[PDB]
Amino acid sequence: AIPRERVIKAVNELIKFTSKPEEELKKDLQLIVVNNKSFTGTSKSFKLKLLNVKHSFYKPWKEASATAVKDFKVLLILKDSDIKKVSEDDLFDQLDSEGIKVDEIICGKDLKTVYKAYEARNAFISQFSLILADDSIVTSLPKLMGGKAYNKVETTPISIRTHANKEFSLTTLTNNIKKVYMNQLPVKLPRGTTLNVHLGNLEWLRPEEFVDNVELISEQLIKAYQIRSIFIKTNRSPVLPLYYNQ
Amino acid sequence: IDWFTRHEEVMPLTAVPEPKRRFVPSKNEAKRVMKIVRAIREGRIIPPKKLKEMKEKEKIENYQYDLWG
Amino acid sequence: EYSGIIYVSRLPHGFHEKELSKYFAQFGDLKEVRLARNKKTGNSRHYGFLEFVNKEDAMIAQESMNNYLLMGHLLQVRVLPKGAKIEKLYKYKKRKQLKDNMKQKHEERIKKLAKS
Amino acid sequence: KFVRAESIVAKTLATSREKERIKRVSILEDKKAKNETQHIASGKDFILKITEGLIREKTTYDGKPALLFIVRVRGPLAVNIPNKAFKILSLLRLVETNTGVFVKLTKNVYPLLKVIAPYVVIGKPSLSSIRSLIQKRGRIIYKGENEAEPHEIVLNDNNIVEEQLGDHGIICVEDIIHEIATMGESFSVCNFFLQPFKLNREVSGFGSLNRLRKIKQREAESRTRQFSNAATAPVIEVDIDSLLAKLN
Amino acid sequence: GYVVCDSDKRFLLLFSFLKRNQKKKIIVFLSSCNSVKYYAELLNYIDLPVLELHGKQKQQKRTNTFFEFCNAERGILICTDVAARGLDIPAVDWIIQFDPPDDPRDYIHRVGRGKSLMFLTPNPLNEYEFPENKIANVQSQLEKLIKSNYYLHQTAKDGYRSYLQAYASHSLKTVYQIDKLDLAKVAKSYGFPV
Amino acid sequence: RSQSEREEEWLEKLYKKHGDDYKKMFFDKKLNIYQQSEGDLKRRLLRWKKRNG
Amino acid sequence: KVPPTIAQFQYTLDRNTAAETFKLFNKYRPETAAEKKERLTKEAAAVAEGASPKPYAVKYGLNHVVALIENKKAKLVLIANDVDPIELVVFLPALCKKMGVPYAIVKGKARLGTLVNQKTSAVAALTEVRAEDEAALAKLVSTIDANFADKYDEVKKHW
RNA sequence: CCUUCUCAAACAUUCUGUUUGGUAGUGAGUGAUACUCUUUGGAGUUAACUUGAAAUUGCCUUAAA
Repeated sequence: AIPRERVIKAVNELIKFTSKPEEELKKDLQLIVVNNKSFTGTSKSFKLKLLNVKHSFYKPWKEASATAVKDFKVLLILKDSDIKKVSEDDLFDQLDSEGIKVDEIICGKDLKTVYKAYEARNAFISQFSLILADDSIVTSLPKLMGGKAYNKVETTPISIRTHANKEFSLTTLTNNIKKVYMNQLPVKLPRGTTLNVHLGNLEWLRPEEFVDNVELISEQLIKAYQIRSIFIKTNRSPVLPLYYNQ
Repeated sequence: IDWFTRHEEVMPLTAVPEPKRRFVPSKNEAKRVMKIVRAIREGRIIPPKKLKEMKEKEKIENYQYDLWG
Repeated sequence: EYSGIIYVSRLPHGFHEKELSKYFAQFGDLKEVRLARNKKTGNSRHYGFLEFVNKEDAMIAQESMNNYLLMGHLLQVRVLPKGAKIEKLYKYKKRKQLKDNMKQKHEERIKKLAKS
Repeated sequence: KFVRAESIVAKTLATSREKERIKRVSILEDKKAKNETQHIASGKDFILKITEGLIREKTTYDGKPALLFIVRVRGPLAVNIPNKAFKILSLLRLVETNTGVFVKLTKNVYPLLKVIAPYVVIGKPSLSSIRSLIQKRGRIIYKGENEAEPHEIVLNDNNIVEEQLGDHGIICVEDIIHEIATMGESFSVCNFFLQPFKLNREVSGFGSLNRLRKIKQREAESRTRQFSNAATAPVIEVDIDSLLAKLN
Repeated sequence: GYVVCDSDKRFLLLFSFLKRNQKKKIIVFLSSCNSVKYYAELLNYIDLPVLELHGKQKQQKRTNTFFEFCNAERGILICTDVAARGLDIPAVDWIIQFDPPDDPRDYIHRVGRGKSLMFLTPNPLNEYEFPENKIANVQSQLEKLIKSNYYLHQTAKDGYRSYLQAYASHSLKTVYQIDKLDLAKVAKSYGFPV
Repeated sequence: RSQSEREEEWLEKLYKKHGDDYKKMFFDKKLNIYQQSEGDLKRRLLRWKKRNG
Repeated sequence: KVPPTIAQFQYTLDRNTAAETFKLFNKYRPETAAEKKERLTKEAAAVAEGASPKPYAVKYGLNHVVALIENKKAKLVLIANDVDPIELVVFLPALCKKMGVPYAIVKGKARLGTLVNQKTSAVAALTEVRAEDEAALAKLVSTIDANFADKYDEVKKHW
């Protein structure tokens, strides 16, 4: 386990480096780079490790996207069974009770007929930020929503359990979407050794809370993976050695 | 020599306002339904689901009657 | 003037040298065909060259396929000027001793915050 | 005759689905048989039934040997079958469309059954459908007068039954039906004795009604047969009994 | 002092500069009192809390609601050149004029009491930069929206008919009807320029 | 002269949803389908409030 | 001898482009008299006991099309060459060229009639489209402008 | 003128949780310092952005006639 105090000396000296006399991303993007003796080297996965986080950075990301130029929007990809079954009003009635809001639910059909053009698909996908996807069709998507949409960590979808033991229920999705939203952070898995965790918005993450997020991630990485070196980095800063495995 | 048409046009040739009839869903069909509502209110017309039920009882009872006595 | 090598461009996704050789055999005897692919992954950059042995037969094809709409997007095709041969479109497909240096590199790296 | 450029790409891209489709299945059941589950989709045998409101009762498959009758269908549109499916359809000699055969379903048979699923339709038949198939269609490749055997002609007799098989107790054509409906030991010999069943095609013509009945029935295949294209695609079973009324 | 932009994205740039700047008392100056019906009606319907001042409304209706801005802290009003003349609030920092003003000569004189920029394709202070791929992609949202309500279609129309009349009824030799109408319709987002 | 059954039932939907916010009522899409003005909707509601509450 | 505005027809759209035009246009059939009637009886049976967006179709009246070009609302316009009074449609390719609306002379008037629930149509146009076929429509616009317009720029000349 | 892997398991149930496994891409181009590796050959990687589906060459048969 890592000390809390090196991370505090890591984050606040980057608060120094961000307080200097593109800028929407360079100042704002807290990311942390993780190295391994060969992450998943031989197979090109696209899963997102949903790292459990104590305090959300998405309800944070909810606000500052209204003050900044780009609207943070949430997608749900469903199969055919549910879209004929469920409306946004049922989602809105049981998620605004928190205050989270699904903007658009999209069938598997709609990815292949009404956004099949590469131009319109890039126009459709690049708007959204939280791409969620129901599990039945999660495994069909890189034919559907393109390869360009999997270059990011936003636009790559998240598999989410919507079936209450083999049958769909709305109750199952409604508390699970909150589970991914406020408690979870994605990170992808390249078959390289380098991996970053784009932790999020530097305008948010009051840096005592931010250290709580960083240390909790380092728990779920060292247990799940062998690791070599860990670095925190505001976007192309000097890299800061936080943890040093051998 | 395609002389006048080489200078390609910009605004349409009119300036007429476009009516509200080209937006909210159309009166004509809405009037026509209301008449077919009226006729089934008077019962001149059967709905198509019961016409299958008129054809379900019918058309199986075929060749099922006495012809000599 | 015009020469024998052709510039078939704007090719549909899923249309390779074989089908390029097969379909353009229909016009006559065809010299040699490639298609330009990405080196890293064996997929096409959607423009390719072929040559007929008859310089007559080339501009037959160009006057038949210059704007020929083909499953999504029309093929743009070009005869070429004299010389300027087909060249180089290879058929690509989908292709504690350390601990000494990392102990060196962990200590070297701390100088950088002191640098800035 | 001349080939339009529309064709050769559509044929390319459809088979290069099937070249990708069976590759994944051939990798999977390799890892199912060799038992190296670290990353698989599913870990068991799936057989789904589609009958009638359009029910989809997915089932498991135990080791219990069952009897399947398989009809060759001509699907899909632009698919030159690859080498891996030329073989199975030739080993079942289902190379003619609208031709059927009974086979036995084991756990040796089921993995190869996921190969040919888009090219045929399968299912469990009934005894009536067992019986009314054979005594109404039946070919026997047997010697003619002296030279010409391959007149396959007809299950005319019960003493031709004495002739070729005979010594396995195979005495009459009704006795053959005992060897198929019940898994007998000489089941494969009598299965090798009745080589096709030349079923008729349903639409069977051009014309006024025939164009329409073709169109109305062609969409009916698109509901009663779905093409899963999945790694752990189920094997889809239809009712044979209602199908043979359409085919006899 | 100014921002050089083409007529397509003039409005689209403005919606960017409003959303990024949502804390400051800022004023836009537009020409027609008919027009700021339009740009007010969008922004309350694409959900920016804007304010609206124009000749086509009553006096104390104009005044008491203008009074709300003057005692405010955060928001934004849209007004004409004419109705805001003589009544400058010192509590302001951004004066962005979208149009060439009514009097171009006497316009500089009304500054000096408030930072300024304008918008011009062919037509003291400096300019600003703009990174071109940052403008909001609401034109997809708007074109559906300009076709769906007819009230918003009518007010788009009057916001266009009255925009160009005022553009012709102006002083300067520069600002005289050279501009192509394919792109000013896109500032109000049409397929065809009415 | 009275109002039709559909018209009355449609006005019930509008009144229970908004109340007396005619601006919201005409910018509404789901209930007010035919994009009628403020003056049209309020007039018909006044007639509705005479026969009913 | 033919005066250039006549025999601006007969230099029609070719085999493959015409096939692809109908591949688009046959998607956008007007709802036929029988289909429309049964839909309204479905509406009668449903709405009397216990929402829809504007549906796209081809536009097919000569007056309606001559309205739509110069409105401007038309995107693609198909024009039959065989017309009993030819003078009915001779101005129409020039009108499209002047207003900048992409047009194509199709071959066969009954061929237009098939897609439109009529005997003959003389002119057919597609004003608006569903989102999925938008890119396909605009591609066909470029396909027609390359094949029809750019090849026959000299169609305004030569007797 | 083809139309694309629409869920498997395990444990625990509250009317669904927990856990594991399953996804091999249109192309081109720009580009922010870092990570590993072996060996100077470059390999695998790590923000972000552009683009009409763009482009001028890296060594089976009745879907018959």
